[PDB]
Amino acid sequence: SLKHSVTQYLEEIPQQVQNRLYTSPATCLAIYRILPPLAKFFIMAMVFNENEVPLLDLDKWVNSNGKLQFQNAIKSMKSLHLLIPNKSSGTLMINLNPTFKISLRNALTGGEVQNSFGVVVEENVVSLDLLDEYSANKWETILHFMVGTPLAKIPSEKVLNLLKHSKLMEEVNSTGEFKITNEGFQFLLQEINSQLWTLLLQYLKMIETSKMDLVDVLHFIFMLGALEVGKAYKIDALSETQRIMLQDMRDYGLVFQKHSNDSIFYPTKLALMLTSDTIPDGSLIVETNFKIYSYSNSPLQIAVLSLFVHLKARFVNMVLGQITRESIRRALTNGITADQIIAYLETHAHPQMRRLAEEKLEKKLELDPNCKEPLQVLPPTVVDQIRLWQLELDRVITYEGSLYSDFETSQEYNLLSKYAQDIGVLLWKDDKKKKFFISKEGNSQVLDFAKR
Amino acid sequence: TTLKVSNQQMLQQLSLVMDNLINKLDLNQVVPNNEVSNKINKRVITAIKINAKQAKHNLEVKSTLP
Amino acid sequence: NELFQDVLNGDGESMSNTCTAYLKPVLNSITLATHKYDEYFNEYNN
Amino acid sequence: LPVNKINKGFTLVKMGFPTRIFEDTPTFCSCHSKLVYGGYFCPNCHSKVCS
Amino acid sequence: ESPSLLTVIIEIAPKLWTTFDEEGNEKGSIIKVLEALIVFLNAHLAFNSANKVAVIAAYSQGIKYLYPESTSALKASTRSDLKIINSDMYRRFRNVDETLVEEIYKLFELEKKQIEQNSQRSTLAGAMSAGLTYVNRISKESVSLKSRLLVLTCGSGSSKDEIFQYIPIMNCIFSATKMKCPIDVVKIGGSKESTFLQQTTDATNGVYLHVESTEGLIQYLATAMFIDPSLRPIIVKPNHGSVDFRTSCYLTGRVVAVGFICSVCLCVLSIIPPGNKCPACDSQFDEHVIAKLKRKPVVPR
Ligand SMILES: [Zn+2]
Ligand SMILES: [Zn+2]
Ligand SMILES: [Zn+2]
Repeated sequence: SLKHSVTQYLEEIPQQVQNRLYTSPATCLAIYRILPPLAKFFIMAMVFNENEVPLLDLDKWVNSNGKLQFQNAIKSMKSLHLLIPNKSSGTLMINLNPTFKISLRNALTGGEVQNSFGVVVEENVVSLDLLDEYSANKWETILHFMVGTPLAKIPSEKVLNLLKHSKLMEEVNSTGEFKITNEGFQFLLQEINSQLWTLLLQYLKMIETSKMDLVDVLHFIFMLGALEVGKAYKIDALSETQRIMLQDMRDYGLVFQKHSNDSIFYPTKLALMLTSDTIPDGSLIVETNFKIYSYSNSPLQIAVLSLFVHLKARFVNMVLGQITRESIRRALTNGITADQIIAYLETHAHPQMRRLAEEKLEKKLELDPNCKEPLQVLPPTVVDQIRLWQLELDRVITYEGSLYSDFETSQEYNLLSKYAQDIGVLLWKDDKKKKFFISKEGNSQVLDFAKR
Repeated sequence: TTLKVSNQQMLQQLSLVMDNLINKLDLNQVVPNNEVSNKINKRVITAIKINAKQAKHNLEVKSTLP
Repeated sequence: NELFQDVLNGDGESMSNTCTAYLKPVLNSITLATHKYDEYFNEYNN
Repeated sequence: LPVNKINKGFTLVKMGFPTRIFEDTPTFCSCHSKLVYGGYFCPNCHSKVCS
Repeated sequence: ESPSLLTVIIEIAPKLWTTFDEEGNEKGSIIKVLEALIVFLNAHLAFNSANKVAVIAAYSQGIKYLYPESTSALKASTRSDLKIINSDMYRRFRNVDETLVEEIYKLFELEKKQIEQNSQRSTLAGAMSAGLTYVNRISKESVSLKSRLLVLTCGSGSSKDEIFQYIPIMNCIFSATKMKCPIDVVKIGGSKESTFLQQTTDATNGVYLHVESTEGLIQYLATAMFIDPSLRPIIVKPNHGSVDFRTSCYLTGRVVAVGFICSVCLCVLSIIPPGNKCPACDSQFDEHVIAKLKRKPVVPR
């Protein structure tokens, strides 16, 4: 989700790169909040004493109710390299990471920070009038390029090849359009904090050149998480990697500058949104006649409903659509599974649907208490129709590969079939018909097995 | 059932607090000197060992008696 | 007391301590009651 | 409920304040005759209670 | 996992801390405990981004909030940027610590203005009630949020146990039990046994901590007081010396054995009151039941 992805990226980082990361207080403070609460409690227990603590003491701290959670915390301790285990006098004692402990203590008590949290220049503008709608406009134009609607403005080529290298946004040049994948609709489905984290981690996996450094991008991302909106910050404490980072995050919408090559930058609400989270707009009404009555005024929700609903009208408050067959066919040719569509409908349903689902489930439990049913917030007829339209695309499935037959002896056929089954490339074998099929990726192995 | 302090010592102590507060409130002095921290940790571990031995275990419970 | 011997020749002190500890609080209760009776008896005698 | 002025049952009640015992060996309670790990020693007769 | 509120009910009294300075070898112990409190609050704010912090200082004339500031001072800020903590730290820590030290400055100046009056009335109980009201406001304003209380009291071997704090603090306990808000107690002083606060932290599922030296207090606070309410059931508590949950008699003041109360005002009497009248509710008692109680039990000859 959100913590699991950044944690996994942190274990993907090597140990020496982690030790180089842990120098500044900002990244240690940000990493400390990713830990489980018992892990955070143990970190704060061990930060203020300069002697190693045995593992038996930390085992004694945890009650018998959540022992496995303690192990999970220890697993996180064994994953981010926050502890050094030491075998001394037959005992397995735990020492805190010295760079991490020094950095976190400098973050808490104050002292040397080497300007890792920025400095205010006391020239600022109000966030709502400029920065809020700047970050909003950047996010809506990039996510409207995400949904594929026509636009009079397109972002820079850097976020374009960000999407080209990504698993989402498959590309064709002979046609002139950019295709959304299943991962694209998954990206639209989740909340904007997880959206920022997926985009930033993929931008992390892109970069390998000497133009910018991995410790610099990590420190700057966690520092942008650590800053506060509404107050500006100045530039020379950042590296050249971090000036071009200011350029790239201004292109993405994380940070505001009035003009290029300026020394004063304004963090946006997305930077504060990066660390943690904090009738609805986009709530829609769906009936048995496949009608869509959506309370949406922003172009984003209308455009993302246009992916799988044939929209018919638009008001300032209403958007009128219909769940037709061809719209769902377009969605499935866009790779969008029906489960994600059903998820998008149920998380954006009207509260009237939710309440009526509770009276319907109350009537069900007073009707048939012997079985329990899920809270069907949507009627099952439209869900069944959506799943049938899902099934009717993949009624017929073609596997590409090669078929081998024409064996005079059954022993050779059985040997070839079991050789294909051992390497996991066979899809069918039949001794009565004396034919077996193998996949495209396994054609060469069977070929040079038969040749040799 | 099973110390008197005058106002002038009171006021001079408060003034000492004032001049110790105004000049430099250095937080890093809270860090112990690797010995009193060890003693405090030892006392806390002994107390929590006592409390965990008492609260390890608390329909009747099962017993080894037939 | 007979229970305090009934386990004593039964399992051989790997088990008598458990029974003794199980029956301790009622034993101190009746001991305190008998002691209070005896000391009021000696008080009214004197 | 508020009591009336005519009621004159203003009576002393003799009670004790028990002490919460902490033992690692379960013992027979005096109220239910079952194994309980904890208990409250009565200040008058040194018997233990559950609740 | 779940964000929390930490409210510190710090009891700052110049007489109590002066007696602690006289008893201890060191001087200016309020600076050390304030430093430990500031680092502990920064640690709690580092524990989670959505965590919140409040401080109530209880002085000899009453109570005063320290964070968040008095809202008129927030609206006026006029410019009062005193350089007490350096400006290069993390900003969310910096705002809280600067507000706290500015309120310490204002409170010490206000009490230095009112040093001529010596008060025999301690305001710890009212400060705890104010902290519990703050816990209510934060709990019902934002929808849920776990909460905790911290009490940094000082006895210094001079202030003994006080009867008038029995009724309020007890009520606070039940309100804490209503909101599942633990009340955590740190006592700095020579009085090893403080009955009422121990009963409070035992009945509210908190932790008691009696220390004798103000130095190294951040080790204590980050070791044992750092039990966030999200992991209270999975952490065994280091509170040693379990409290007996007894009470004190009315006419003698001693700790009570098997004893007598009236059925009118529930005051505890270790002995039968003279005149057959309850000392608190002034109710007349009949001769029959007190003659039954004063009667000796029987024994045969
Ligand atoms: Zn009894
Ligand atoms: Zn019972
Ligand atoms: Zn009375």
